[PDB]
Amino acid sequence: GSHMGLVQRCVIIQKDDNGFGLTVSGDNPVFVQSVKEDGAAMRAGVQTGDRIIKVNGTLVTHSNHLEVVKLIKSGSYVALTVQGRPPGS
Repeated sequence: GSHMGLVQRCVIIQKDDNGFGLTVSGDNPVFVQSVKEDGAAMRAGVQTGDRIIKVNGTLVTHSNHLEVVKLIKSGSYVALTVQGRPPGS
């Protein structure tokens, strides 16, 4: 098939008075570069440099960070299906 681990973990992010702390960057694809340490991101179970599969059951196409940001900000609570395999000792 595709990918190696092929493992995905569901992590719903909750918007606060300040907003989503974690930040993502990627033209075509979508991966989280920074995460809110000890914040909404840390509580949601987000990892730095994680791959984004879909947002709220909606695939992300086209190259436009604004669209992703708008899509994520579209609502306070938005699901973010990411992909990543923890260390291996």
